[PDB]
Amino acid sequence: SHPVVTEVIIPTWSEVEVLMLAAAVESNTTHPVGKAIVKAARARNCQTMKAEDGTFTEEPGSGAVAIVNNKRVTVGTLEWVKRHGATGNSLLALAAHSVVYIGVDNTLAAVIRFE
Ligand SMILES: [N+]
Repeated sequence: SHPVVTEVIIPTWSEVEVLMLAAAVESNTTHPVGKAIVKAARARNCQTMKAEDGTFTEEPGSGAVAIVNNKRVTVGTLEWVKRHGATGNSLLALAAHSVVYIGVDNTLAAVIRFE
């Protein structure tokens, strides 16, 4: 019903950094999963990372991407983040079992689980 971030799994970026990078991509989304990332990532005490103007790109049902502080940050299916250059990690998927995957440049950075 109401998606909430429950777990951030990391295989370098911390759990909170992954949330903040993904939220920068997802900042203006109306999609409930993206809004859940944004909510979880709010940090009133931090200099908010922002996507570069005009770089947000999305293919509905597959994922989104933007440049955040000079990094290509992807948020979406495993196929989406691999297509954008991340190398796979079978353990990350197994550790996770909705879910989204996070790529940062050529790195598969994280998986986020929602309940
Ligand atoms: N970061």
